[PDB]
Amino acid sequence: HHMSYTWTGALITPCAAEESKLPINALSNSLLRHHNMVYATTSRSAGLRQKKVTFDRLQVLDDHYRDVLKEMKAKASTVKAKLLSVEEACKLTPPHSAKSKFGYGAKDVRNLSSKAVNHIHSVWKDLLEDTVTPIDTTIMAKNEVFCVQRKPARLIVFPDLGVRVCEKMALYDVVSTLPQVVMGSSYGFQYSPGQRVEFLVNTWKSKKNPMGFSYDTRCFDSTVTENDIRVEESIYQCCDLAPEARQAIKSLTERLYIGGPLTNSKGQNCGYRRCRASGVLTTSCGNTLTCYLKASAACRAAKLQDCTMLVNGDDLVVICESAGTQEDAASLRVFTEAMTRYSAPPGDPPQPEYDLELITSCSSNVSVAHDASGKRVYYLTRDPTTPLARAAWETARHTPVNSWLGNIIMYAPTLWARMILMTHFFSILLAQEQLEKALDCQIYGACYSIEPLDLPQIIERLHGLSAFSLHSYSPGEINRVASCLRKLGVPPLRVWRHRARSVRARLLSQGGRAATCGKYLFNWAVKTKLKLTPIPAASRLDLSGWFVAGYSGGDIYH
Ligand SMILES: C[C@@H]1C[C@H](C)CN(C(=O)c2cc(Br)ccc2NC(=O)CCC(=O)O)C1
Ligand code: NI
Repeated sequence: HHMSYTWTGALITPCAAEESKLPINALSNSLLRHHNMVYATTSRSAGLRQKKVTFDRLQVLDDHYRDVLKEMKAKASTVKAKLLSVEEACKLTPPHSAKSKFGYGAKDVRNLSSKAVNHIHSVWKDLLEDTVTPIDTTIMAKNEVFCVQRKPARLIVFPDLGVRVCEKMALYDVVSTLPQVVMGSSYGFQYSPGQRVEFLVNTWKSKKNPMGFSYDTRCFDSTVTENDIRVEESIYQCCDLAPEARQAIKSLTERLYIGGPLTNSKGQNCGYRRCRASGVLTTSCGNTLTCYLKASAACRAAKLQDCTMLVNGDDLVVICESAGTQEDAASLRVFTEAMTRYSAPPGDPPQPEYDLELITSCSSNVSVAHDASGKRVYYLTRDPTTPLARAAWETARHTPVNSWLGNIIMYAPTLWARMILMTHFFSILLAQEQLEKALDCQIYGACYSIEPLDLPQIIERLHGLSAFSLHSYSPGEINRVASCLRKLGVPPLRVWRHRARSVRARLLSQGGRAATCGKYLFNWAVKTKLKLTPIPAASRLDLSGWFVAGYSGGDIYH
């Protein structure tokens, strides 16, 4: 058997006390009344996830697969990648990333303390000298917030801190550089949300009769086989690399990436992994390469015409030429059969779509609004259910990752981000005078320390000034927002408009950066608008590294 996991029977254990029910404070009801709709996942449901992720994988590899791989390797050979120093690798480590089993923490790593740096050096030497001994990993249940309809906790699998820094030294430059070179415009993590909409729309516009579909692989990490993971290393090895980097990548593949022993928080042996570790540097890059490889081959197998893929890890969308409605449904059944043969069967079956705004990829869809001139403007949005469940949790609880800040960055142009999220959280931050306190959030899986007072500069830079003037959202978009609010017990959009006028007035009264936030962020709320001009600070905003690559699970801080 080629099983994704084997289990001893030891439980997946928490390392802290876990909350499942929505924490409520005095601010909760101003956002959300249906508190019972909102939950966090815990280790109590881990067993249910273990049944989902444990299965036998079969893989039949044909000539389309090897043809695509050979083309990918040829592009990969043009990549020259650098070895990071220990010091460079250390500054990429999140301030609150899990501490070592070996007497030092993430703060120690970032300060380049001699004890951390000495141990990292010893893990590095061990990797160069030993290419066989499985590396230990911890298995944990993630605590994640959702609206009902309950999901079981996702699992996270990660090596010790010293190993994680070693992954960066060996491979940070590779996973940041290689996928765009190999996949070109198909690599999703190179785009901002607006660069993504322009690619999707331009691609849709370059087909006589466009057809698109998203493809949902059931448990993508568990579908990743030893072959798949060895193929990724052969792709990494195509790069021009230093001899120490080649040996470290070989060693990390053999000892960590291919599989290893699973240990709970209590130190007990839980089992063994033979699939993708969800918490290593190469998770995002490995997943994107494996998904693009299999999908590219599956496109050729199905005889899909003029195929453009967009791939973000395990998230896949294809836009192609329609050969007619019946040949489309048929070609999708063959694409799906090919994918299955390659060990990537679907969860939901793929559906062909003939309207761009109806395809969901990366939990997002294109939509249309109008700028300050009446022009039709395409922008990225999503169903706000999960953004709003998480915002409710963050209303009453301090969390490591402020999802609301990251959702405002990613979805600033949206009706729901501007009306609810900006209104709610600027109002909370005004009341606490915490406007200039930097908060952690994540974009494409990497962690960023961000001042909420810098939001005007940031939004202009990523989305343009039009994000501050959009209006006349589509009916379907308005109805999905309004309907989500009713479900969660959120006050309707008229209440938020009334609240934003208050919040705006309050911000301008602070002067300076707060006034800029009031001026730019809430101009949609007043009838007598202000003159919104390019912000000098935005020009100078150092936004390098932001949408280059994906590092979900990769333990990255910028
Ligand atoms: C769909 C919302 C319903 C709410 C009651 C009012 N309303 C807004 O205040 C609004 C919010 C943002 Br953010 C941007 C524009 C808004 N107003 C409009 O789109 C009004 C119609 C228009 O200008 O075409 C729109
Ligand atoms: Ni061939």
